[PDB]
Amino acid sequence: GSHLEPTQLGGLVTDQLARLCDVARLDRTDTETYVQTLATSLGTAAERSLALPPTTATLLSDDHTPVEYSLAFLPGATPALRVLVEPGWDSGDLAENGRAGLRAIRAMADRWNFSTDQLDLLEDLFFPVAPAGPFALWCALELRPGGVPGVKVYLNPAARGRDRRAETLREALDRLGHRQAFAALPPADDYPFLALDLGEWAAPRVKVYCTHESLSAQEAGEYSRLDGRDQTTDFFHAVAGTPSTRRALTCHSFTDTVTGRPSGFTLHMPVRSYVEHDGRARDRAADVLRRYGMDNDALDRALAAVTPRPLDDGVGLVAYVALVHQLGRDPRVTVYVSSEAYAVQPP
Repeated sequence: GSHLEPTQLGGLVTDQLARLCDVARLDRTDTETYVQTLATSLGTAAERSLALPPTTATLLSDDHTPVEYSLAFLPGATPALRVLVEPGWDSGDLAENGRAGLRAIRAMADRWNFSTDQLDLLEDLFFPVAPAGPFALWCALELRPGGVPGVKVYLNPAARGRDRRAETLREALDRLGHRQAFAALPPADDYPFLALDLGEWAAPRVKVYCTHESLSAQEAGEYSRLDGRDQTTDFFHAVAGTPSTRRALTCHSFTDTVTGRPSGFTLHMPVRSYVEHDGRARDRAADVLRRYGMDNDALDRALAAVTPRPLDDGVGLVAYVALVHQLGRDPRVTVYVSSEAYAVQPP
């Protein structure tokens, strides 16, 4: 429950999260619970001096901060806050990184009374004796009102070597009962992440991410079919600033094991790689939030909550902008915000 100095990594990210919780309009009790949860999940990384180099050159963020924030915008509602964390970041190698990440997940499982049996079922696939990169375990915490967060664990299909990416992904989906989910995935250049929901479900819910090195708006609309192809194509042109093709990720969520069809689609566009500085990245994110009837004012307050620097002084604060489509749900736009605990990428 102790605060940390702003010269320490834990002190910087807990200050950012506490201010982001006010933008999300969480009360003081939930804010206090979640800032301590993020500090605890970092382990010894919380006390590390920011003058030192980052312990792990993690791909979680460009400056290798083991924390990334995101805000999900529903029309007419204040955004929902989430935080992505790498619990094993302050470790020597990937094997130690993975063990520490699994320990933090089990602490969350014991605290909020949910099972890790589905995670234990995939342990040989994603945590071998000598794992390959680029990561071992990330945890996404959905900071819901009430103090009980939604937990997602991110796993690396390349953990047993890049040649076994599809083999590992196909085997994990088979063990989780999603024997036909892989057939619904679009053509991809990589399977970078497998997200697994932890909590209160009698059946496993999974999200499969696909990397597209040269994705077009035409292909993005084609992959979006679950209903709104035009919204996906317009979102592509607005965020990409259209070069014809852009690097982007698609996410495919499966919540049942019956049909083999996905229930969710997400177009995940790295706007930071397209614009010159964060002034333009924020502008494109603001135009999307505004035209979709969302709370673009909260975006600016969230950006100021993370850092006081001028947006034109760098690029990468607005890391990603995502369009989330879910059956029986209104569309949602998610803006991913970098911590920039170590560096601001130059324009």
